[PDB]
Amino acid sequence: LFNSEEDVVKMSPLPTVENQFTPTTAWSTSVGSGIGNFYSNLHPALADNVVYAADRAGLVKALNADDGKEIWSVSLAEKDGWFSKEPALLSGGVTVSGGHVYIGSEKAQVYALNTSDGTVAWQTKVAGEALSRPVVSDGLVLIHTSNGQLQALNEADGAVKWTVNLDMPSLSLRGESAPTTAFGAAVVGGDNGRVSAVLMEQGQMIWQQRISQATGSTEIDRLSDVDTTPVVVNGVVFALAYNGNLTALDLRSGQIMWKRELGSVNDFIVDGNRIYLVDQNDRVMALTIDGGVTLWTQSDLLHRLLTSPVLYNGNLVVGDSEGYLHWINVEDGRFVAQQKVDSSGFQTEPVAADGKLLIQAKDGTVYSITR
Amino acid sequence: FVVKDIHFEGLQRVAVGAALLSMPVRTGDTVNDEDISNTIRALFATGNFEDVRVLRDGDTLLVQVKERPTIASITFSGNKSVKDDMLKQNLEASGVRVGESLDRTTIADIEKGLEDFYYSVGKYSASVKAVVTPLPRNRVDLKLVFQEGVSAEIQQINIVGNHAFTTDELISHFQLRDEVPWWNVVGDRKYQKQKLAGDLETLRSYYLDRGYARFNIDSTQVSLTPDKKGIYVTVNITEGDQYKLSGVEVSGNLAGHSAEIEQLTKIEPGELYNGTKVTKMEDDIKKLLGRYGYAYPRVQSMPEINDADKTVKLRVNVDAGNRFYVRKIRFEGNDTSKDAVLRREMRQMEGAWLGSDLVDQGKERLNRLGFFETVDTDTQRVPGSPDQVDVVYKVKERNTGSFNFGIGYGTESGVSFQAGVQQDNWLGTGYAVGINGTKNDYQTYAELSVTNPYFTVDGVSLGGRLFYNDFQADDADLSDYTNKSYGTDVTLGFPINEYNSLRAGLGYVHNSLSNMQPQVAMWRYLYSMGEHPSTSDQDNSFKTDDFTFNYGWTYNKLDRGYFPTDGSRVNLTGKVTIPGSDNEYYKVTLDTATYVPIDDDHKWVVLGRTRWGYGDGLGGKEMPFYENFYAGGSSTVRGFQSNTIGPKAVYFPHQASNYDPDYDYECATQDGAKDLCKSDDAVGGNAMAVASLEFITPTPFISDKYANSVRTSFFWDMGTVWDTNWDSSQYSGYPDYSDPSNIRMSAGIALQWMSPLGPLVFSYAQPFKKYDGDKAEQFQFNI
Amino acid sequence: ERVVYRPDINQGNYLTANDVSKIRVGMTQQQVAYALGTPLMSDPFGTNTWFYVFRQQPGHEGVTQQTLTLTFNSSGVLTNIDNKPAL
Amino acid sequence: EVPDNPPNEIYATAQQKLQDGNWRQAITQLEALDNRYPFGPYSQQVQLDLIYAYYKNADLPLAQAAIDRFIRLNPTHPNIDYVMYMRGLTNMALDDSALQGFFGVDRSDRDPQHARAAFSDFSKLVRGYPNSQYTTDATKRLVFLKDRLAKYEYSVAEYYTERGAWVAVVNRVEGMLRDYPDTQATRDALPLMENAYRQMQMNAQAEKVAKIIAANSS
Amino acid sequence: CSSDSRYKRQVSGDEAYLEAAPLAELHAPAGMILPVTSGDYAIPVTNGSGAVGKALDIR
Repeated sequence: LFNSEEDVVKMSPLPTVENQFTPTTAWSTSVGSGIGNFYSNLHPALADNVVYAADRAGLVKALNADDGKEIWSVSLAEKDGWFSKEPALLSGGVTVSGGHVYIGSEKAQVYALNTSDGTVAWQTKVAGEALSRPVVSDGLVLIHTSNGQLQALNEADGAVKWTVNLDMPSLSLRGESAPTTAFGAAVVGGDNGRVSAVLMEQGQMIWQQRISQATGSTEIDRLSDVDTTPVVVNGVVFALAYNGNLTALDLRSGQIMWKRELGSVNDFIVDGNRIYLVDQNDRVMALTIDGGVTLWTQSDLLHRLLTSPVLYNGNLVVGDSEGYLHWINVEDGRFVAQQKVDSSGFQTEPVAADGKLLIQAKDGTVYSITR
Repeated sequence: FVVKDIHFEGLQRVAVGAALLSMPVRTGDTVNDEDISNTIRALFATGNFEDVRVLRDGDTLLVQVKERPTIASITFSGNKSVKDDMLKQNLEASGVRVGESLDRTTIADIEKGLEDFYYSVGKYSASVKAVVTPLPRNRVDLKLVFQEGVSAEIQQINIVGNHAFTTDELISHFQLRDEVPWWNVVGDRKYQKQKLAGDLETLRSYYLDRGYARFNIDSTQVSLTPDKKGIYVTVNITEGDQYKLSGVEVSGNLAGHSAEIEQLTKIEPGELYNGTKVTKMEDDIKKLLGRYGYAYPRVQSMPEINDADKTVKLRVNVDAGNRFYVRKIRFEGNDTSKDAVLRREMRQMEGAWLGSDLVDQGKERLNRLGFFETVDTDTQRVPGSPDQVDVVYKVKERNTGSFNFGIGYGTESGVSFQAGVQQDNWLGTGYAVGINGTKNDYQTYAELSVTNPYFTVDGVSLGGRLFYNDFQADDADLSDYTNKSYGTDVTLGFPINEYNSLRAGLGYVHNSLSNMQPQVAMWRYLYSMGEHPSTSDQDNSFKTDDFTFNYGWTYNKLDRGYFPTDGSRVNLTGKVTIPGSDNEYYKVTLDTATYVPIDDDHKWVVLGRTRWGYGDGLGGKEMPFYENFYAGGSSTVRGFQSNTIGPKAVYFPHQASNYDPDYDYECATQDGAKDLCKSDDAVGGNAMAVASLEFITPTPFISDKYANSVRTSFFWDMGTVWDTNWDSSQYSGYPDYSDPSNIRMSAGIALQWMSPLGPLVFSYAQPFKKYDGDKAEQFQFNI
Repeated sequence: ERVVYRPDINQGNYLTANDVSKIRVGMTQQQVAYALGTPLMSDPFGTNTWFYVFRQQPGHEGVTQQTLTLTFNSSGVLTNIDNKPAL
Repeated sequence: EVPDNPPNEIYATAQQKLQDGNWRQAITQLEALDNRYPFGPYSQQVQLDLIYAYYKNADLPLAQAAIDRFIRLNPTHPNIDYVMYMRGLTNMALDDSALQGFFGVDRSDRDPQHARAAFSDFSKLVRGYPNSQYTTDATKRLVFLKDRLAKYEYSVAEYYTERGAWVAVVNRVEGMLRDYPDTQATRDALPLMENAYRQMQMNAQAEKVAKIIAANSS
Repeated sequence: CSSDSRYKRQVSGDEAYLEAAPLAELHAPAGMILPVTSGDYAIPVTNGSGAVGKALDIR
């Protein structure tokens, strides 16, 4: 009756409820209303066992990494603005370097919250929201914004060093194109489907390489915004194009060592010589680092809306946006454990930190997992 | 090799020689193996040959062909509210149709072309698979699966770089108000990128008036929320600063109207810059030069935006045309009525300079015409002179035919029915025909009504109305109030102005009665008739041949013939008696129609419908009780039965009606209800004061195929009918209505429905304040 | 009759006093037509007699009219500026 | 109604239901003829029959659409004189066809929109085929149709005689004389222009029209 | 169903249009020459051999 008025799409949720190393929680201390409905790059971080965690509703915590008790707590709910109120609303992840919790916001601010209390020891604006977590190095806070601007904010006191537009997406798309520092150069992807290494110390282009397609005249992913953010383990830049299309290319020239222009790759990590990667089927697959040679793949994960495959307690850990943490065999794609600790779907990656597995979903904010 | 015969294996649109001609090696031309491959591609260049296998029998060519042509059908599956012909049109954008070359390569071109269309639908979770289904001898059905999952939705517009206002007040001044703070309440939201395109200038025109000539929207970043649903947008703007209009320095060809053009651009220097006012003031000059004949006036304002004091300086560059642009005019869409009917509905004449609104008032007169569906023109400049424009008034005429019905359940009972039909100037004759009538046992009613509204050149509305009510109110015989009423009504209208038109007519009211109702207000007027008919009996007859003189006048400044939205109308109509009448009286009335738009989109316009009436004798008589006024039912106070609001007569203590139905049709009669019963139905007041307060209301959930003349229309209905001729000792222990303090009240909505049988109105109204002898019909059925 | 309230009818195609002074007997059709355009009536019958003839109905008694004929010759050169008011 | 048979069986049932007069069914053969099987040897005659059967189903602009189809299919054809007739023969019935005539309501003061277009085609007949079987009746159309096109714009020329727009009388009356100075309506619009100048104190120009009445009304 | 469809071969029911209306001509007097037929109004007069009425076969 009332059921007959709606319309649906499809996913295949939780194959293999597994507890072979039976997961539990390390603690659960939920921050608030976290990662939200925006395109969000806010994710939990775990530092000093003083769990500097934040939501998008202002509230930034320092929980304690045994029970999640507040070592400090603040709120970035600023009391004024052109929405008449300004919460945290973080377009960047939690970057804790020094006495600064650097977080980039959709209030266009990249704060740096003092890790003893959480008070903003500096904040400096970026061009609108960020496509990027704050990347803090060389005296800079590397933000690649939604406007494509590789920005450099002074990580000690707050001062814009160089705001350099490199790769704005084709239709102002979203997705992570975070500026990674490699070989002294800020290496940026771009949801134009490209990737580029750029001399970070002024924003000077080392090279720009179009890899493959983005949205606009070749209509691709809005089911999962593909991180073109390159994981540059060594001078082969390993990255994705915005259509998921994986690439391995030179860091000083962008010359392609190999590339999967077949990539439906959502998340991707270089696990040794086996690039472990979440595809659009939400399967984990171990391609090589010198090819797309599948060292192993996964069928136990299938249409899951996964996070990135991380490692914790000897298993390949990946949560999903159905809120089910999973512990994959680090080899051929079998679960060892699976955990629903979520009150939500885990939009953010399992932060395998401090000997725990820290998480924060959109409303399933900070739990932490041991097995 | 040289071919002696080309083997043609199936072509089906390209002919045998036409294939052979597309072969660069024809029969008799020498075969080369490069010509064979040239035969492949150039028969692939037929655009109809799916596969071409050019072989040869040594030299004798064997061209084995597969065929693209006629796609005999195209099937759609999953073709939801986004219509399959639009799904065919992106397939037609893929070059595909029925009866066509089917290259089987454009399958995904249909699909991804529709999936990109599905992106621009408002969805993104929407796919499509095209399926080839072969039909006889080359032909194909194109089946089409459409996998449409879900649609995208605009969630929140994050307008960054906003340094003058807040984003939310802009969103309030785009569309919004609050939602239950113990205050006002608002609605819902969805995605379309053109609403994004519209509000950004609603953003800018919110800046353009408050100052802000260097307001600029810097950039825009739609959030690709990874769901294909969440449309947040990060918009970069910059207010620049507030700006002032600090002076008008209008220049150019001001056509000798320079003070006037300056008067339209009389501004306050230093007043916060209103660019929206500035372009208006340009249009002020354009209609000024337009009404001065210059049909094509250049007016070019230029704010020299002086950022040094945060002001602007209005240069204006004006350049008018010439005066006598209306050389001649044309008339089209007058295939059903003549030109001179539509030609006389104008205020712009040829041989004149342009009065810019004389075209429009005549088009408003054509909007006030009512024999139309559209009012348009083609004001085309005939090239060759700056005094040369043809105004080709092309309009669409009337949709005719209208019906009304009542039922007496005939042929399952006594043959009893109520008829009535309206022809709405059938075929544009200039003859509006509406004819009704009914034959029951109670009545056999006849009526005629038609007019040529323009039968002579001065707007002679040649209207002769007829009537023959063979009305008896038969219970079994002529016992309860026979009235055989018969005669005519010839009436004429004449325009005293372009919006003012008079009326006058005459009535012949020949009535034939018997055994009238044994009651006061019946006999009381008949006591004023000089009769003293029997109180206690229905044995009393009446023959009146009333010779009456009718009159009236109308005002008409109110928009449309069948869906108006603004203006006012007054409609006087009354009557009086003359010598030769069998009764001396008057009866005066008036109708009004004034439209006040609260919404300036005119989806919400005040529509006040109220009715007045008064009538008495001309000395020594009364106005009849059958001409006394009533209300209730379909009236301006609905939610009632018919004739509820009004004075309530009293049956005298009555016997047989010359035949009394035994304990039926009670009139204080011999069988039941005796000894001074009160007539509970509204027998009529000789004065009237009733009202209905209606509103235009749009239908935001209805397919607007027909809503151009569909008006949902709420009301609060109230009023009285009362007799200034009412007794109060005859009605001592009975309803007295000598005063208009009988203010009834109802409220509800009218549902006007445009059928091909005209507008069909329906009502529900709950009367929450009533007076004596009112009856309530909430389920109100009208036509 | 004795009517007091009526619709009222104008009819332009006039020439202003500026328009008469722009032109002269001896001026061509075109030098007239550069400042005045064409009239909305000429003489097809006979020569180029350019009629800028104003009319207007201001009420029951009296009538408003400026009948002005610009008679150009076969060469289109102006030969008459015939200013003629109502009646 | 539309068959998917072989076309000559469809053409057999076509020329049946034309001579049967089943134009609900005859067209659906002839449409299944040329649309499904656009290689009919009779597809000129089908499209000849289509202009016919559309007009024989009173599908006047579809006869005109099949005309433009036959203009596109056979611009080399001996029955474009047919087309040039059936063009205007549509545009006769395209222009004024109401049931209002039996009761005495005019339709020539109504617009000659396609009666202009019928005059075009019945001239395009007697231009493009001035010899044909269709060219005589089209000549019988035109001299009659000029008089039908007389009475519309005569009622326009009388309208500015009603309006008092006396310049617009002459612009319509000579506008009639620029259109048809051979109809009786033009002889009788000629006093209105003769009136028009006379009301505009151009009595001399009016009495010029009186000598124009002395010649053109003769 | 009372909705039907049938019509056979003829020119239209205005057989008055087989008769080509007597046009009362207008010869301009000298010095008062008026323009002539323009626009659609052009009749290449050929009632030279051709069918009117039912005899005009349409097919």
